[PDB]
Amino acid sequence: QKRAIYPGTFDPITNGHIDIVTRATQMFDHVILAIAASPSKKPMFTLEERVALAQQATAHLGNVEVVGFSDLMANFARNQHATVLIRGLRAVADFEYEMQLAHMNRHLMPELESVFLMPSKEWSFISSSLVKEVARHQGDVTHFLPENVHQALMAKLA
Amino acid sequence: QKRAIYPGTFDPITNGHIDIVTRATQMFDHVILAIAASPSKKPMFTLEERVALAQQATAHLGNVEVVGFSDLMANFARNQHATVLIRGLRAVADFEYEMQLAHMNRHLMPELESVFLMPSKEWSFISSSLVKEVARHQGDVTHFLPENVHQALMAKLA
Amino acid sequence: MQKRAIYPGTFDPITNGHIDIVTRATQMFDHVILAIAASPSKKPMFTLEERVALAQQATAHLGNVEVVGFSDLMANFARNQHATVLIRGLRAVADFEYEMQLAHMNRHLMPELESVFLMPSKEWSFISSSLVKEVARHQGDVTHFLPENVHQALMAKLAV
Amino acid sequence: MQKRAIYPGTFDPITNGHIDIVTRATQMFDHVILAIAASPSKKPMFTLEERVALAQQATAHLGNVEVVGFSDLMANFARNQHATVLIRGLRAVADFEYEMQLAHMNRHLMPELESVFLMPSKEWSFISSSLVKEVARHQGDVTHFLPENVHQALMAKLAV
Amino acid sequence: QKRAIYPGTFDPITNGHIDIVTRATQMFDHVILAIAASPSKKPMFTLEERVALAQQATAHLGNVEVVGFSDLMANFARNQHATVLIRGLRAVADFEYEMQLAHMNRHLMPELESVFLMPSKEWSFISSSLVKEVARHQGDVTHFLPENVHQALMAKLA
Amino acid sequence: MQKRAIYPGTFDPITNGHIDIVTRATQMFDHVILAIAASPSKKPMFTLEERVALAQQATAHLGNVEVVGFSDLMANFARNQHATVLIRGLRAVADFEYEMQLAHMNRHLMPELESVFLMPSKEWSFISSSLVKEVARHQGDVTHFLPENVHQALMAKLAV
Ligand SMILES: COC(=O)N1CCC(Cc2cccc([C@@H](CC#N)Nc3nc4ccc(C)nc4[nH]3)c2)CC1
Ligand SMILES: COC(=O)N1CCC(Cc2cccc([C@@H](CC#N)Nc3nc4ccc(C)nc4[nH]3)c2)CC1
Ligand SMILES: COC(=O)N1CCC(Cc2cccc([C@@H](CC#N)Nc3nc4ccc(C)nc4[nH]3)c2)CC1
Ligand SMILES: COC(=O)N1CCC(Cc2cccc([C@@H](CC#N)Nc3nc4ccc(C)nc4[nH]3)c2)CC1
Ligand SMILES: COC(=O)N1CCC(Cc2cccc([C@@H](CC#N)Nc3nc4ccc(C)nc4[nH]3)c2)CC1
Ligand SMILES: COC(=O)N1CCC(Cc2cccc([C@@H](CC#N)Nc3nc4ccc(C)nc4[nH]3)c2)CC1
Repeated sequence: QKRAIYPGTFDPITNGHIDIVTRATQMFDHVILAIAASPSKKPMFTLEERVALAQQATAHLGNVEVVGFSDLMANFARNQHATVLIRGLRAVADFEYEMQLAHMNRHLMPELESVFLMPSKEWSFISSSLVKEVARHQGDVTHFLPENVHQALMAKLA
Repeated sequence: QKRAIYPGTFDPITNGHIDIVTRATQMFDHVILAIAASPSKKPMFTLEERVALAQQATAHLGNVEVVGFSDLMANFARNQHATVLIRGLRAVADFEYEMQLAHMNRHLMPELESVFLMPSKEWSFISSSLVKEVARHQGDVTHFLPENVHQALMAKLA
Repeated sequence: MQKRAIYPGTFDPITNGHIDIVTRATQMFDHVILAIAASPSKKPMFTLEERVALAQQATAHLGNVEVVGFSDLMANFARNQHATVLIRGLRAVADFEYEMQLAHMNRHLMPELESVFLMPSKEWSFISSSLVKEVARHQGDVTHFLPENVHQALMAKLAV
Repeated sequence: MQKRAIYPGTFDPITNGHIDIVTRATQMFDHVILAIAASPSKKPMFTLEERVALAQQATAHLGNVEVVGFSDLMANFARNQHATVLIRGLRAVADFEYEMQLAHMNRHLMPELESVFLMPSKEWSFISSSLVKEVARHQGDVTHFLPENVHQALMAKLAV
Repeated sequence: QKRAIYPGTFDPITNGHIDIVTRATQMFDHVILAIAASPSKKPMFTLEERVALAQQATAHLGNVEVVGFSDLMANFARNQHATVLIRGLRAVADFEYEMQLAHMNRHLMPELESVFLMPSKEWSFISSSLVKEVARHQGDVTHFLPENVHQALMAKLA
Repeated sequence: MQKRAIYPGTFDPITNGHIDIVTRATQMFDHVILAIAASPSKKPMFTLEERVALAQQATAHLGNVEVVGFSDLMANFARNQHATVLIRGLRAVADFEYEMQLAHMNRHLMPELESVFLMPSKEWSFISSSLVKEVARHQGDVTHFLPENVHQALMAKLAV
């Protein structure tokens, strides 16, 4: 059984994240979608809300498990018996930062392999931050989010 | 009548911004310089101060109108009957972020066309943030700002 | 304002990415010159006559586009055509760096010519005439990336 | 899942950077095809027969690697080999831009082939076969960057 | 006597910073390692703590002087009689920002020359921010910091 | 400290951007070697004898510059010249990526040679000898970017 972990803040999970986790499930037997509590980033949604939204949005994928965590990434990957860490590519700044995290994780857990996937062109210019900024100014973001997430975001801002 | 909108936080408007709006007035019949309230960025100058400084700095250009806004960018462009959105180029991080905003705006208002202009080499390495950081440590920033803006910045920090 | 804009390139061959950029340019300027380089440094796959005829047929539906071959310095041709706007597409970071170096050079050569950068549809962001030609030469499907007339001409060129 | 992955390139010659990437790929996929381009656009320093034999000897210790020459479009070969994973190494920003353009093209050509990007050790992040060959041609020491068999073959090639 | 200044926030000084200051001492007769108070960045360590840690970490290098400052960079360089400003290279975002600072400093002090050095591959993916993020989640950062700094960081988080 | 620095390149021809970098290097190091590559991969527009004479006349006002031709690996020449500092100019992001790959290679070849990167004036940030030559070949004005002697030599070369 090959196990992969797809970590992030997912505040909230977008169609870009759904695209990446879907591609990961086609490659690995079991995928853990791991949501960091991230209190320092002051998230819009609590960890419990982010886990519930991601569980609903990924329910149609049989080999995805959604979990919350506050541990060091490398420790949580070891403790989930995962040997693959999935990241999505986007911008240069993200890529250069992903290279720093991958080299750090290699020092913390040498057998944990960083794997980068490319999202569909459709979602290659979106992020949780951009969707929230548009929604805060009442712009239509229905195209970018799963249905349950779009309702939760509208309710949170209401 | 071809109408263009040049949006930003302009906190405060610099000679780099004057250069871009001047180039835009040579291309389009009417240019709206649109200042976002931007409370989340905690601006140094209030919106009323930023509008007044920009009005004084652009008074010599007959086809510029300075306006403040708190709306979604795409909605404000539609409501001003503009079909061109002017941006200035600077760094890679800015460019990659401009590409995300342009693709989002295309989803919100397909007929709104993002147009990128290049500032003079003279202003290609300045920003409102950099000028404010230098001024906060008493460095001479007279070369980078219109006269009225330089006086207002010195007064604000005094 | 009756603006004349120039959109220069080798267009070897013209792709849907080029059509996207020129269509956007016609929606903001009164007249657009699609300027095709006569003699690029590397021998083109299509001759200037073929490149011009392909671009003309592919832009015929846009009433304010003029397709014209040129052999001078791009800025010398733009000056003689009374163009005041120079159109270039920005696909990614590699485009951004190179285009900024050319724009500072063109501003030195012709200060009255303003460089305007447009963004193509996400559909054409990763394509270039070079990549399309390379894929087609190695027996890959490129139909989606080209106007029909160009697809037909490229198939005929690769058959021989 | 019994995944077949393809790691394509010119491998002219195979370096320790390539060995690093293929070793990581064998640690996550059941079978890895190290696919060597038969006829690149620029004449290679080593013939296809030399490139294949060097890569075979340098990967012989990895039981689930198969070294194979190919002349078709990379995606056409991957489809015929039943590969569902495409392996590429990402060294720096220049790699990132070019690889993203190729990945969108490969997804159009073969949607069932997923591009997976791996990162080499810091030890090999700045090297390429091109830089190694250029340094060695101008009498610089490149022993550290190559498997022993490749070091021997490169010295013999440069001696004549 | 050729004098160089190596400025930064050094919150805390890492092995990457030690590598850069060591390379600078091999090139220039006297190197001032200058620590900015940086209250706007809300540092983990006070300026007095950062100066003491850097003094201990660089004590083995005879031509390094550690000093704290709150002045404009260009003014502090002039006042130290330095004509060389040392920077370490890392990512594109850093490089583009270094180009803006270098062009600004050239306007403030034309004779002050910005010199960029490249750290060892060993430290090319680390930063003070990354080390602190790992340490805050109890990850082992002993490899990345001088001994005295590692003890101080563990004590600060305890 | 009596530092010897090396500033290598093809200098085909030397531009005001090169003069800017070498002038800054003379203001921080006791002796600067302006090292000109004898045999680059692509045939240069100017012969080594022409490149050397142009660089000598253009740097004659700087007393601590020595112009010297070299054909070895740059690091082998730097070692034999007792240089401990290697000077390179950083114009933009494309320069940054390539220069970092060369600096790690040079550190492996000659660990005692420290790579030092300088920034040119904003006036010369977008220029290269390649862009200047291309503009001049296509009848564009490049007088502003070159020392007077180079402007004269380039006009004479393009006239024939
Ligand atoms: C290769 O990918 C990654 O390595 N990471 C980093 C984690 C990140 C998710 C995240 C966000 C905010 C806080 C955390 C907290 C837990 C909480 N709450 N844990 C944590 N922080 C880290 C920072 C750096 C490194 C190397 N390890 C870390 N571990 C995690 C996804 C991408
Ligand atoms: C193509 O250019 C741009 O699209 N934008 C984005 C806006 C930005 C100005 C700005 C700053 C801070 C807040 C706002 C607020 C109003 C206030 N106060 N509106 C707003 N935020 C947005 C974020 C993303 C998008 C797609 N649309 C937005 N609309 C605007 C200039 C560059
Ligand atoms: C803003 O964009 C551009 O400026 N350029 C450059 C031109 C280039 C088209 C092209 C290709 C090959 C040869 C030429 C020849 C004509 C023929 N045959 N003229 C020409 N070469 C140049 C190289 C540099 C510069 C600044 N100006 C040039 N003018 C043109 C599109 C992108
Ligand atoms: C994801 O990576 C890649 O997609 N490619 C491209 C291939 C390349 C290896 C290579 C070199 C030279 C010629 C070929 C020839 C076969 C021979 N001989 N086939 C080939 N050329 C191509 C160019 C572009 C694309 C999308 N597909 C191609 N397929 C292959 C490694 C990196
Ligand atoms: C070429 O390098 C640099 O120029 N700088 C910039 C400084 C920076 C250190 C630093 C951090 C935080 C605050 C300061 C404060 C002092 C305190 N406390 N002074 C200060 N801020 C500045 C921002 C911009 C410029 C051009 N000059 C500045 N001078 C310094 C290292 C890299
Ligand atoms: C830090 O900068 C550089 O390292 N280089 C590389 C050299 C280059 C000048 C040059 C051009 C063409 C041929 C040579 C030939 C001599 C002749 N003729 N020597 C040479 N080639 C090399 C390629 C790579 C490396 C690492 N070392 C080399 N040494 C030199 C300036 C920028």
